[PDB]
Amino acid sequence: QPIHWSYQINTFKAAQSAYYGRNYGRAKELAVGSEFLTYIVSQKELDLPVWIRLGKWSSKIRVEVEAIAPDQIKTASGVYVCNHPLNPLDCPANQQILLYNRVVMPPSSLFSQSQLQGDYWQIDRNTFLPQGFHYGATT
Amino acid sequence: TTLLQTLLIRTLSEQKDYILLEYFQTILPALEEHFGNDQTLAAHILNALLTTWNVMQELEFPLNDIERRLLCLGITLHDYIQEIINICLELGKRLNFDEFWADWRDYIAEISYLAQWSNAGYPFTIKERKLDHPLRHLLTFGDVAVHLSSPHDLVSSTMGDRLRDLLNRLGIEKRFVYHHLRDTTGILSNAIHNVILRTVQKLDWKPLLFFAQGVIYFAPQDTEIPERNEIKQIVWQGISQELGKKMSAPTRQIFEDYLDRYLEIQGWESDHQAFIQELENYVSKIWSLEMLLRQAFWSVPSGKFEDQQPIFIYLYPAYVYAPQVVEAIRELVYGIASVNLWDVRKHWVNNKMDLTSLKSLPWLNQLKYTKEDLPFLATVYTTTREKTDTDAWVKPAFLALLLPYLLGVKAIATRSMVPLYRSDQDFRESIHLDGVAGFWSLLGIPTDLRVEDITPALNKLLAIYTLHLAARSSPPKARWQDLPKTVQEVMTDVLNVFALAEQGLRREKRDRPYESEVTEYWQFAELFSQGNIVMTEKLKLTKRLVEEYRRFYQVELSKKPSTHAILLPLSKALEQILSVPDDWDEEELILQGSGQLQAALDRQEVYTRPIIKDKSVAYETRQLQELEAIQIFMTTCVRDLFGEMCKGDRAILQEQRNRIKSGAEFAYRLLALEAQQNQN
Amino acid sequence: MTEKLKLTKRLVEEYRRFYQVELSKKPSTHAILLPLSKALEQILSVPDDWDEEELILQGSGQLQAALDRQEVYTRPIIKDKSVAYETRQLQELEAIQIFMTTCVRDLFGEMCKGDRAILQEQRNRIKSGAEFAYRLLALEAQQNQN
Amino acid sequence: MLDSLKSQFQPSFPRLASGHYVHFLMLRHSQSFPVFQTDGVLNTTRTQAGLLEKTDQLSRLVMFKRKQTTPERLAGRELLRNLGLTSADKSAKNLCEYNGEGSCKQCPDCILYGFAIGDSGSERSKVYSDSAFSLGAYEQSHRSFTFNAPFEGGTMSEAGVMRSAINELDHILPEVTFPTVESLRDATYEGFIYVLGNLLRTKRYGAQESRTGTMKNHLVGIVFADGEIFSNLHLTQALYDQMGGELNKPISELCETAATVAQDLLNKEPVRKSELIFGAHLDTLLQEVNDIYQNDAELTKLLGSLYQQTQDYATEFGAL
Amino acid sequence: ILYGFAIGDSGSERSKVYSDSAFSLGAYEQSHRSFTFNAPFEGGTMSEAGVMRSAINELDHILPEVTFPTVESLRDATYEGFIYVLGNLLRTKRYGAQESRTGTMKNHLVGIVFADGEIFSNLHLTQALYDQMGGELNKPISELCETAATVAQDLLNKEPVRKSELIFGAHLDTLLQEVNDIYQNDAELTKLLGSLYQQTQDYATEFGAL
Repeated sequence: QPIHWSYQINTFKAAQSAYYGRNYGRAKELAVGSEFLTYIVSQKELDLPVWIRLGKWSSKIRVEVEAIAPDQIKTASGVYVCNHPLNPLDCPANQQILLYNRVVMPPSSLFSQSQLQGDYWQIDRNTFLPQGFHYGATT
Repeated sequence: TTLLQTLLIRTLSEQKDYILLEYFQTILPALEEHFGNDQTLAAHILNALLTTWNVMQELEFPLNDIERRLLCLGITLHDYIQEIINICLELGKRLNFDEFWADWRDYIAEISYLAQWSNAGYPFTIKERKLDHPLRHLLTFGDVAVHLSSPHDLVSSTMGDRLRDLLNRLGIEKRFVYHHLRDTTGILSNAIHNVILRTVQKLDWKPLLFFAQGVIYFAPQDTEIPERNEIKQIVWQGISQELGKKMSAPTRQIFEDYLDRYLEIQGWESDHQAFIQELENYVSKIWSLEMLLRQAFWSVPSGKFEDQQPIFIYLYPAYVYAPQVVEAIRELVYGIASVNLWDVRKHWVNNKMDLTSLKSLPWLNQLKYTKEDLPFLATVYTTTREKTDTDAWVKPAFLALLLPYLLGVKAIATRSMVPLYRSDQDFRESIHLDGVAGFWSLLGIPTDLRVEDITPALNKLLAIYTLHLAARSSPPKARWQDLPKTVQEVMTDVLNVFALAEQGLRREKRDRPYESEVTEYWQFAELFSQGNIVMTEKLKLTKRLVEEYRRFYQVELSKKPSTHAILLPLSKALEQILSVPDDWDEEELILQGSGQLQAALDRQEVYTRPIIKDKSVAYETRQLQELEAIQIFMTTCVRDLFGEMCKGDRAILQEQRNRIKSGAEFAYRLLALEAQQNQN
Repeated sequence: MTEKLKLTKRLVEEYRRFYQVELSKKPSTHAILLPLSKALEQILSVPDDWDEEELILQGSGQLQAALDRQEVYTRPIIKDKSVAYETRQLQELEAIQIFMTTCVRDLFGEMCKGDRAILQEQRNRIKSGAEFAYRLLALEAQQNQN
Repeated sequence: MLDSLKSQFQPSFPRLASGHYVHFLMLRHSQSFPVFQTDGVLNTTRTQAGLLEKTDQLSRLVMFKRKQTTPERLAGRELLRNLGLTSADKSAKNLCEYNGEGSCKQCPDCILYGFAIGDSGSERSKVYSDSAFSLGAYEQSHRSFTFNAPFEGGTMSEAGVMRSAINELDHILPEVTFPTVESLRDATYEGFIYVLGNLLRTKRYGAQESRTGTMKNHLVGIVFADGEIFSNLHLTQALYDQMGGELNKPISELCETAATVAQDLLNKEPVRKSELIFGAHLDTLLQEVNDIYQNDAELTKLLGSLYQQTQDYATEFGAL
Repeated sequence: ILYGFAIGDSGSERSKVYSDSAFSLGAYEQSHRSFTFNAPFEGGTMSEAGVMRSAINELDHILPEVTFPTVESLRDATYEGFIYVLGNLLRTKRYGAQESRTGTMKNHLVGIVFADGEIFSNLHLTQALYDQMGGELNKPISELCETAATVAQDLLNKEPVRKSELIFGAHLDTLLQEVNDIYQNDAELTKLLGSLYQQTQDYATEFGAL
């Protein structure tokens, strides 16, 4: 989920290495002035790296990470609006999507917001994370 | 009128909406002064009023005409109980509520309650609280509705629960429905949107909010949703009939998939067995069609187009438009004047540099464009007939700052036919300017501006245009090819504002400034210095420096004197500092320079020396006042001009010598004008 | 040491110690800067091959033999009747030799780098500062005496 | 020194990546007026001024990954052609051209800096790197210079009409410093000497290399690690804060401070660090690697061995 | 071919002569002066009908005997191409604005170094030369050129570049004399630059714009 973002449109090209020359493109990049929020879920304690690289230019991200303690999660089931993004390909049985808004993207479109029926984790009073998602679970 | 009034008052009826016409006639022009200067509070309040008005218009019995006036005032105060009854009294007379109706202060008990229970000692004016039921539920409808950011923001329970249950409490019996289009593309997206509008309008859906990517509609509760397979072939027939009429006086196949990829009407059936196919497909001719629509309907050239220097300004909404304001922006984009900076200067140098004057100029050429498409992506475009870039950019850069200041819209100015598409926090700047001529980067004005910065930018841009057109221009031919040199000298050292003034005088074949221009060019120096201390200090010092020598030397400007005369003590202070060996101290330079000033004054005729010329006072004290008036000036020139500002370096004083001398001549004329006025 | 700059007040007070005129007499610039005009004339006039220590005795003798060409009203050492005349002269000739050595070393040698071309271009400017410094010092004495 | 470091490197290029990073910490100093441009203006971004929770924002020049990696890359290809390990002639068996279908699949450049032809092969860059940032603010750090171009006859007019050649350009100033980390993964000893070669041997960057853009790459440390260390931005924000913004200090004091901030940072990030070459261990590494790059016989042996390692990788694991 | 082209159809060519901005060895304050310029009317005065003439400004000029250290660099030349570029460096004499009146300079070539790639920066040679004198820069031009030859050799020994040939001192003032013997002889010079013409024309039709 994008918390703060900015875009730069910067051109890039292929080089004239030879002394004689006779293509090029514009990249709308997300800029250094930006911060995004994600959540990882695991069965076990995880040594997550404090630096990662993304995208066309192997671009550095600072990851600052906190474990959500059992004093602030709760488990429940019913109907909930997920304010986070979600990938519909990873949606299991025992979750169903009632309503959704999408962001169209290769390799697959995401939901940017959805109403679901199924089990969830109230990790704070204003976000709900779908329980039991795993890579390709619809497929 | 302001441009925003001028556009809005065309959208309203001849009759039975007149109270909203009294708002545009009287409250609006005061509003955009106080709230006008992300989102702007003037555009929030305007959309808030219109959205409350448009629900009030649907209400199944009409509320009484006394309540309508209080709805309009309360929604105007609401972002700013005895601790509030005074703050509506203080603000309401400043916002000209007395021109809307003088009675408004009588209703202050209700007007303060609508803008935030007790009676508080102020008994209610309203006929019964049977009117306070619909009134508060109307007022709270617009206030929620104008903080939506996308057509989907009605489907999330986060704001949609209250927007439904307020509609339920108002008893409207009409449901929210949407269309949304996730890719926006010049004329083609505007055509797609307006074919959805005309197609759903035959189902008696009526639009309630407009967004950059879609519409929300009030609709019947017993309505069939239009079927996916019908609106797809209709919007193909739609674009095909408009290009059809142009030709008369693959492209379906890629387009039918383009709607199924990017269009949604609320409640069309989908399964997530579709996103399996979207991944399987992963394991354009559209923008060429959109360009063909620009050639057809904007009348831009085929195959030769960069040589017309086409710059496009794209006017996105701030967040939400009400139905009346998208109609107002229709009257803009088809009716905008081809701007001439020659009268824009004249109406801003007149009116004493207040950019709020710019609101009043004739920016256009009771709606006349009702057959034209509603502008979801409102683009305006320039053409110029000299062939250079700075000449291409001067009008777009001005328009791209101006239109956000007049209308609260968000601008991108670009050579690019594809825009940045705006959305709820892409909106975090008001303006972008993609690749302006280097006069922009030289001024150091940002290429991206937040809404608070737009009036600083308009001030610097008009101050440099109104300074370039004075010198390095000719009356029929503005010579914007020289604008980068006019900017580079003004930015290097602020006294160059007076160096440019003097160039103007020489072109004009005039030896002396008018009395008006002596303050005008000072307000430009005082304007360009605003953020920089070292320039502000130099401008304060240059006035003080002459205000000190004007204690002991005064050539009367009526006798039409030379610059040599006006500057006799400054020219002898500088010529002594610069000519003397670089080894000698400041505290010796002051004595030899005050000696030379004393020797020079004794060579002038007596009437030029204010301290000696009054024989009313004894000679030994006239001498003491002359020696201390010379000494304090010589101490300012050697300490503050040479020592402090010019860092004690003779190269840095020698390059500034002539800019100081021009600035001091304008300062002497400003002090003389100030004396001959304030002596009354 | 600092004496490469900031000379001018000491240069004038060192002749004000042996020669004066009151500004109440409304005097000429030529009567105010008289000692310095004789000192600078001597430095610039005599052949340029002569170095510092011969100039001082000549320039002092040009100034003692020129203040005795004027009224005792202008000599606030020879005018002090409290002292025997040979001891007035012992004070007079040590004031002149101390001023005139500051004109040959400090002014000409240090401040003008010992170059007659540098001294010549800035002679009028040096003189002007001594006229003003003389007036500035004259306006101190009436302050300390009241 | 280098004879002990031969212990750290891999013996031949592996198929799958490993987690053996050798990191080069550098200060790139402008020497003459570089032009880090796209779209006709000098590249900048807004950033926090330094790491201690500042309210204070600062627009600093950005030298993009492209703008620094390609001048290093092309200066490696030139050396390989000087040695006769690759050639420019189309009829030779060792042709390489910089990007196209005729790009090689075996030469040291193609394996260390990568290629993508398509179905005919692709290879990931082993030199990882970041966009570099100016230590100071943009407003302190650039100037715009006029440029004109008359007729050879000394004159802006020909046939009495003016030539349209006058324009501004924006130029970086001759002492502004760009802290950088360049990082090399899973390399052989000879691959490390080739890449460290490029870092020290190349000297011109940005636009207009024919007339401008000379830079001095002062290497400040080498750090062997189990993963990647800090970003360029994080090194620049640490260095600005260690100076408190008092930026007008001589280049060698700025290099000596850059070593102390680097060691202060490396202690805080959780990757294990095999070696830390700084100070007098770096200044002996630099002289003994300069002595390879000044000797005809040892460099022709050493880069020839890189060739074999990379030709062997090409036939065993690469695109054949 | 050697200095490049980029206007119009048929592509663009990178200059094989590589050049840089050069810096004064001394500070700006010791190294320039401002002069005033007038332009009176031909009747010999600055007024033409009693109307004054607005033609008095001042311009700053670099003093004589101030030195600008440089390395200019030539990539992939033939031997005649080297003689052409070296010819330009010895045969040119004017540099600044107002060539018609000003800006004569004396280029002393202090070394020629054959290398696989670029040696130290222009700023770096200047800062090395300033340090070698400690800023005592008021030295005669021969003592200054002989010092520049020695600081240049110190710096070359810290560069990661194979150096094939280093022409300095007695080998350079022989080479400069052998080049003066070309540029004073019409037959040698017409032969030598005619040959370059062919080489550059051959290059044009085989790899360049033809």
